[PDB]
Amino acid sequence: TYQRWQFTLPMMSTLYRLANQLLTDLVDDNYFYLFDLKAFFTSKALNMAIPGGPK
Amino acid sequence: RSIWAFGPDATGPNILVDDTLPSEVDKALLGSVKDSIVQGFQWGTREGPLCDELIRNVKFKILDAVVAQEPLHRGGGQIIPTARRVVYSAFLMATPRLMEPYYFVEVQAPADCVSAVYTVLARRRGHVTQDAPIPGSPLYTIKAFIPAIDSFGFETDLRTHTQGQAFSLSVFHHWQIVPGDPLDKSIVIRPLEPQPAPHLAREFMIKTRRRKGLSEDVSISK
Repeated sequence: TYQRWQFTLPMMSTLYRLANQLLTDLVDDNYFYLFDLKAFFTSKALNMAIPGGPK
Repeated sequence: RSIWAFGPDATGPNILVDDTLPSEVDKALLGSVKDSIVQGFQWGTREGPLCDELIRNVKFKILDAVVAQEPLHRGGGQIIPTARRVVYSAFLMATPRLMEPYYFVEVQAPADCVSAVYTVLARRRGHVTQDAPIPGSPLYTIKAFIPAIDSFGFETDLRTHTQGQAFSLSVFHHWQIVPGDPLDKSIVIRPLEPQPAPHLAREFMIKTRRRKGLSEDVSISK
């Protein structure tokens, strides 16, 4: 039924290296400060647009 | 040994000193009005003549205190307002200045964003005291001084210009003099423009007076 997977660390490392081209390579969520879901919710509620964000 | 009071509170940053000579004024009679001059000075420093703000770092010296012998003339609601008025007038002769609260900011940021921290600070009258590596960590600590008024949104500016990689905590440190001279009518201020430093004090004084509901300007006199 293919509904659950258990992997070993040497396989996860290889899969992680192969997909690096699609990966942000960030280690934190500080990059999304004032640019995350809560900020956009607040801007929509306050009828304002963060520069570079949704309007 | 001539100290009478210690500012608006028991530990206020102002001092009251009597320089009345024993020959010129009888000290025993001066003791009758000491307890009232102290209260008048405390209240006057509590209010302040410029913009109803505290007075700081000012030494008041009494030079001559002519006292009426009749106790029915002195004491109570007659000598206290006189003391407050003389405190105000004496303060106003020596060039009054305003004082900003200065914030102490510590910023932790990677090595590359240190220059960005400098750039953010430079726009808000900030003055960087020191940057230094954190031993055993790849980050740096920048310690700087920023005026409290030129600090609103500083944290947000720093965290946005650096993409969240720099974080700052600010705490009150000391009081420093505003660059301008509050008592100078020559300066013309527009309603909605930032002012140059040469006359920041004049704006800070008149706008605070308007906010408090007082008159538009002081009446420098005796």
